[PDB]
Amino acid sequence: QRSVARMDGDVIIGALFSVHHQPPAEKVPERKCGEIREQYGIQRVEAMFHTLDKINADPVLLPNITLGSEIRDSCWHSSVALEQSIEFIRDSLKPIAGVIGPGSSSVAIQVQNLLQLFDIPQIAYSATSIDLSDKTLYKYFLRVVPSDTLQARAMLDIVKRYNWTYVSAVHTEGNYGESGMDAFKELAAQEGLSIAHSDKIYSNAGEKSFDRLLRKLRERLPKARVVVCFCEGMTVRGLLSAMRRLGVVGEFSLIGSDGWADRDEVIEGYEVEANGGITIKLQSPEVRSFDDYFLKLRLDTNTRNPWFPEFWQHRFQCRLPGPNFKRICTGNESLEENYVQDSKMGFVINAIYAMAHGLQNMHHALCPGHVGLCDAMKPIDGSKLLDFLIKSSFIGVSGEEVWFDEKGDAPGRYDIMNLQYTERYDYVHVGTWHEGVLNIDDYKI
Amino acid sequence: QRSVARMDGDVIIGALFSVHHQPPAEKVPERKCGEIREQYGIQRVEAMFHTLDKINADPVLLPNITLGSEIRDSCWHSSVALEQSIEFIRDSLKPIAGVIGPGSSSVAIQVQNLLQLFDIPQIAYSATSIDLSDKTLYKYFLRVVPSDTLQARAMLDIVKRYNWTYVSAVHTEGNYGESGMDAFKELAAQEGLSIAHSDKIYSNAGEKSFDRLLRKLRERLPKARVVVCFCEGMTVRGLLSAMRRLGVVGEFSLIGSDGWADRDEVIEGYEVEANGGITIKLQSPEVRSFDDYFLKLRLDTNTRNPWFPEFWQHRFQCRLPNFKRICTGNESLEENYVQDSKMGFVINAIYAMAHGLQNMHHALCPGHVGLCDAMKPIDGSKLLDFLIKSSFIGVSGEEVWFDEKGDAPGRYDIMNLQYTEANRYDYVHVGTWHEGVLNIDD
Ligand SMILES: N[C@](CC1c2ccccc2Oc2ccccc21)(C(=O)O)[C@H]1C[C@@H]1C(=O)O
Ligand SMILES: N[C@](CC1c2ccccc2Oc2ccccc21)(C(=O)O)[C@H]1C[C@@H]1C(=O)O
Ligand SMILES: *[C@@H]1O[C@H](CO)[C@@H](O)[C@H](O)[C@H]1NC(C)=O
Ligand SMILES: *[C@@H]1O[C@H](CO)[C@@H](O)[C@H](O)[C@H]1NC(C)=O
Ligand SMILES: [Mg+2]
Ligand SMILES: [Mg+2]
Repeated sequence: QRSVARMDGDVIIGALFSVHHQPPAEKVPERKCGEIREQYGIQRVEAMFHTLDKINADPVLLPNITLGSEIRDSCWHSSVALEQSIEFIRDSLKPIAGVIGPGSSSVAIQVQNLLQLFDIPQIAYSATSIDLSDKTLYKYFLRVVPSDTLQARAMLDIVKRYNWTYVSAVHTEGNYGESGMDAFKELAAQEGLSIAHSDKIYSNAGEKSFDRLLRKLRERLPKARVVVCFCEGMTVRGLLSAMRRLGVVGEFSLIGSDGWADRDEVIEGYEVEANGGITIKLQSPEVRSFDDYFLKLRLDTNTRNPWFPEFWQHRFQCRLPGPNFKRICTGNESLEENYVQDSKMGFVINAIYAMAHGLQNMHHALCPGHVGLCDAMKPIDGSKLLDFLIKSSFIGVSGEEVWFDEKGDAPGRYDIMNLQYTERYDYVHVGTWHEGVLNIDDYKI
Repeated sequence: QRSVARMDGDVIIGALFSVHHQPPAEKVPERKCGEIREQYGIQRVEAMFHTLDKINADPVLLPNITLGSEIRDSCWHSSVALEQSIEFIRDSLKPIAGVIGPGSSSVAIQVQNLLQLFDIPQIAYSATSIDLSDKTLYKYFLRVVPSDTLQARAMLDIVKRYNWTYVSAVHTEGNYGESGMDAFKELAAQEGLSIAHSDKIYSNAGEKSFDRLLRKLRERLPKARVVVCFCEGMTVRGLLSAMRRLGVVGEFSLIGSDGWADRDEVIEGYEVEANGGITIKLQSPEVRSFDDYFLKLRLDTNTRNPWFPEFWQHRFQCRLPNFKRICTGNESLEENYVQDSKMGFVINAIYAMAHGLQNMHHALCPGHVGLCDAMKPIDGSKLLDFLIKSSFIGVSGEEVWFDEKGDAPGRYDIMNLQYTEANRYDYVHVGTWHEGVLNIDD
């Protein structure tokens, strides 16, 4: 009985977005979700509607075959995503040709385990886990976002650029830190790099554990000034805090993964200790054409997004008479107010274009000379569509070239930043790692 | 379509058994399974039929409610088990009231993630993962086999019985080793035991890693003679082989989890360095009544088991397309016969289901003969509650019950590797750990 955002067309593309937060602890068994989300939820629902409209109006891509949608809420939760994925396949047990999403790797894995049983290709836009490259387990999965293994690669390229042969290695416990570090250490051993102090830090580690980590790192100075951190941001923060307690500054060169990236909250109150840090993050340029569409949406005319009323009330802290807020909505409020575009918007859009390019390629091969769908695509053969998707390529929404390797994995493009004192402290852009190629301003770093 | 072993009844019990081995590597995408299995497969299918027959004949348990079955093949594989679990619920898209199995914890987790969405209770007979006690994730899961956390408890009770105050600790990387050792350490930190050297290793790690392990261990001597190993067998083997390469013997007292248990392949070739080792394993008392039924099965009579002809041909190497001889239907099941070591648990899991149903009936249909409107259909969330509160005497005389997390009591054998009063190295039975009570003989 959960809401579904729909658009009819010749071929239906499924999607799972986090329209709401996960069930609160108490709401878990009933699968009742948390509050509505804009950036991970409403913005993505809307980007999908608008992208399908653009593809449909495009005479060059799928000229005679229209795309529709069936967009479901994952609530950033494995149980709900699975419940909703069953809804995709329920009638078969218009079928969906493939699925965009869900957002997180643990949830994407749950969904893939179901989808693959029905030969439904799945294209992720933000799931970066290294496990998902395993095609013996996840045959039907592919993605337009780089695997975290390319972080390990980039960080090692940075180390090698400056001719270091020893480094220390710290990671956070859990899939993200451990598999990222495992990838780094595997490459390091192949390429002549030696590990000094190695440590795995728990999510709940106290000040004493951090104190000790700092002691172990300082023991290897000065031979191992470089500390490679495949770390969640609060692991980095715990190290900075230990530095403060000991009263030491600037002994190390910290190289951090995107758990740290350019997050102010990691270094707030500890800028002096963090200064000099090198970090990476996914490149994600804003998509202007999304803003042009989204910022113009109106409560009264947006009928196709069934969650838009719930959103409008939350967004403008108001109520629609006929539940928590005093103000009565006018419908004339401005979405520009405090507006921030989903940082992953470009990947969401490219994943949808990817689905469209796979279908076009399928049509060229299976229905040559036939206007629109032919019998060979009635219904669409998911196993064949997977093959076509993997071999598809195109220029994505920000000018980058989108394509997939044999494992369904994407190329990687990261920004390299260096925390610096300015005249405030800023994460200064010092270069990029672009599809295997590191480029850094050595002078600025 | 994959075969299904069925039996009609008023209430249908699902089951997933490893009737076949998992798909060979090249078969994985088509979900075509490996070869037929006896102990993990065919025996379990049969025990389920016969147990249901026995319950249905019983005048006291479920008087005028017949239990049926829909037994499916998991092929010891997440993907196949999930495909088959989807088949169970296809009805809702006679419904299944609950599910027995599958065998492995990682496969059981995958099945539970699907079953819980349809409020179908699931009872495991061999999935021992500590993870499965998390009722926020696995609300509809319960089991008649002890969580591996009770191995850690039993191991600590052994350590304390001998007044040891310091131990070293080794575990295999991954869920089994890490979760077992986390439990042990958590208990040790509550009860005055100190950990000297602590280490983790993969089974596939090289000799250089085991060299470093043993080197690191020997440094914490002479005060840390005892090594607690929550280890898969090949981790123990990696340590025994590092011991030979250094030429050391009898310097440690090894206390091993059921990864080691009484396995010959762990110690073969290293009997002398493994000697004196202490291990535990789940008790598995043989079920006489299963032997009496199973050993009398005939190819021509057994029509309800669709896998029986495939099993017969493989068991007696004949045809009815790989072997030359034609099966008579007369060959004896008693040759090289071994009963599934988990047979007691399989049966108890089935009885647990029946008792849950009975208790639901007593409460919801009080005084009624057979199913009343309140149990048409069976409300899975209610049945879960009734299962959790059920208790009964199991097939071997043990008391079966569940705590609030669906977890079972634990009974382990304790064994000691010894040089016998002959000239052979044997795993000798030295005691038991019975539901919190440690009993050892000198
Ligand atoms: N890329 C994410 C997150 C990525 C990650 C990958 C694998 C396992 C854990 C894990 O958690 C962290 C933690 C810190 C930094 C990056 C990750 C994904 O879940 O795939 C991202 C969609 C999730 C989101 O936006 O929250
Ligand atoms: N109890 C098992 C095995 C148990 C285990 C539990 C959790 C994770 C891994 C894991 O692997 C090991 C390794 C060594 C010793 C015991 C275990 C289960 O999978 O639950 C059961 C399937 C095994 C069977 O029936 O053969
Ligand atoms: C590292 O060594 C290389 C090769 O000798 C040299 O070209 C370069 O100057 C060094 N790199 C940096 C960043 O100093
Ligand atoms: C919204 O704006 C329109 C156009 O300016 C105006 O006529 C109308 O009164 C406004 N509605 C509300 C509820 O303020
Ligand atoms: Mg078009
Ligand atoms: Mg009866």
